[PDB]
Amino acid sequence: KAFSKHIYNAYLKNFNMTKKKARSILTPFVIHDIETLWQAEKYKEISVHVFYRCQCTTVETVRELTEFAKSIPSFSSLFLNDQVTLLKYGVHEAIFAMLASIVNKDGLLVANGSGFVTREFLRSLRKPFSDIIEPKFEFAVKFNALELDDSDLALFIAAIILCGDRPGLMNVPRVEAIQDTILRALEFHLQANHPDAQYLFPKLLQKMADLRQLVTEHAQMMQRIKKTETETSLHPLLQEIYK
Amino acid sequence: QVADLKAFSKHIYNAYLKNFNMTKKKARSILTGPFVIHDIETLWQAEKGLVWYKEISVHVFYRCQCTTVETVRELTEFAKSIPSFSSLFLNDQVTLLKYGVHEAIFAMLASIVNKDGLLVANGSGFVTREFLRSLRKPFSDIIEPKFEFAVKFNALELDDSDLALFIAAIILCGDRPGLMNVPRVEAIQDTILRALEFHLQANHPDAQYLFPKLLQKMADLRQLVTEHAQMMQRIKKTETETSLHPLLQEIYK
Ligand SMILES: Cc1cnc(-c2ccc(-c3ccco3)cc2)n1Cc1ccccc1OCCCCCC(=O)O
Ligand SMILES: Cc1cnc(-c2ccc(-c3ccco3)cc2)n1Cc1ccccc1OCCCCCC(=O)O
Repeated sequence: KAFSKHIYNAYLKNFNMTKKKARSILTPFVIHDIETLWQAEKYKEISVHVFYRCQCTTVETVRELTEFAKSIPSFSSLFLNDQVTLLKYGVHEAIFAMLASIVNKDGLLVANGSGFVTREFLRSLRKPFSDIIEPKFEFAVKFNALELDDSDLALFIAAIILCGDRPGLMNVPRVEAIQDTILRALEFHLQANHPDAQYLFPKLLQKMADLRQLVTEHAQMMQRIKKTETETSLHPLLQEIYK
Repeated sequence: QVADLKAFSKHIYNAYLKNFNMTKKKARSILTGPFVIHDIETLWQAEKGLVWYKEISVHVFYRCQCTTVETVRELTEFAKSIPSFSSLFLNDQVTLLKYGVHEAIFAMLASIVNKDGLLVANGSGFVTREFLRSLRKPFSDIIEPKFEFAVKFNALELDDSDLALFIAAIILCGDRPGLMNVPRVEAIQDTILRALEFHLQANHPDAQYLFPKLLQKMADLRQLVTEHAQMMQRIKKTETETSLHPLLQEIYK
């Protein structure tokens, strides 16, 4: 409860764009095509260009999630090396869980909420830049059906970072014990914050396995791009993660 | 990295302090200043007042067996708090323990040994090596090479904190037969061995060559245990009325 307050507080300190802020906008400049895209920017091609904007957004979200993890209690007392592994395998599951907050069925907020880019447009991109995008929308649309708010998400995101099964963890039991607290606070929080909704906690535990699968298939698609899109550059911060 | 290695060592040392009833520090204070057992008479006096059948050589062998079963139990609890030991496959745990306990047991046995004998029954007995030599073959023979190993090992003057990491390196051995995730085991061992190199510079700053010296003792320990296991084979073969504890049967199987 206090613990949940504190993670919420940390979430607010660290993420410029909260679901709260995002929902109030979604109910910005549309970008539904080439002309609109080009106007918004007022190079290789439109697709690789959109991909570079994805990369720019992911990079920044890694930075935020990195500062955020510093506030999850005991995270800072893990081996430095365990910290890095937790961040490495988890940031993308967190990044895709938080994507739901800025997405609706028709598209997503960009540039701090000033823009909206239609899901139509992103589908129009040539393969495989279309295929790496659309599966996130399918996930985000369902996730949003759970109607979580920011306070819930702050715990959700922390539970994802503190996952016991990452490859190469030295102290699994310690990481697991921190997560178990996070998961307990989260159950407690959902009872209190969503008391008439029913079965939310284990629906959320399932979403965590849905994301793990989503990031598997994303990593899968990224390495295909790493080869087949010979001329497409990848931010070095994103090279370590995919290494 | 440097700060993680320190903390990893400290974790291994705490696991050690919590799991072994007898540390070298305690053993050394007892040895330097128990009831001395040096003959049949003092032996029987001990089974009557140091409480903790067939013939003397076999009775001694049984007590050797009771103590090693107990140390195997402590080593299993110890390994449970070696960081990453408990999230290995359950079959890798059992395998690491089955092939490594004896190496760990004869490493640590140096802690409770001097050239004249060793502590028994948590430091309340001392059995002289002369008495153990006087036992009949093959029992006297399975004993004396551990003393020879222990005397030279003690000359390296390790302490508990060094030993905790040395023992962990013996348990987390990548080379044991029939492991499922060899690369994972090898990764933990390498981390243990880096932590060890670092801890020795810090704990033994004037000792030249101490780390490669310990890698060699690890080689010598493997040969000692091979030789030990051949002898246990010969005893199973030739001493038919002598029994072996079922925990030890599983290991030797
Ligand atoms: C998570 C996110 C947040 N914001 C954006 C975003 C930003 C600006 C644009 C835009 C389009 C036209 C101009 O700008 C599109 C998406 N994304 C990206 C994204 C949203 C939905 C589905 C999939 C996505 O990325 C998949 C590729 C990520 C590659 C790098 C990596 O693996 O790390
Ligand atoms: C490791 C240890 C620790 N303490 C003792 C100990 C205990 C009590 C007596 C005692 C003699 C009279 C009354 O009690 C002697 C030795 N040992 C045993 C031992 C110490 C030195 C050399 C060899 C040894 O074992 C040889 C047989 C091991 C068989 C079991 C197996 O393979 O697993």
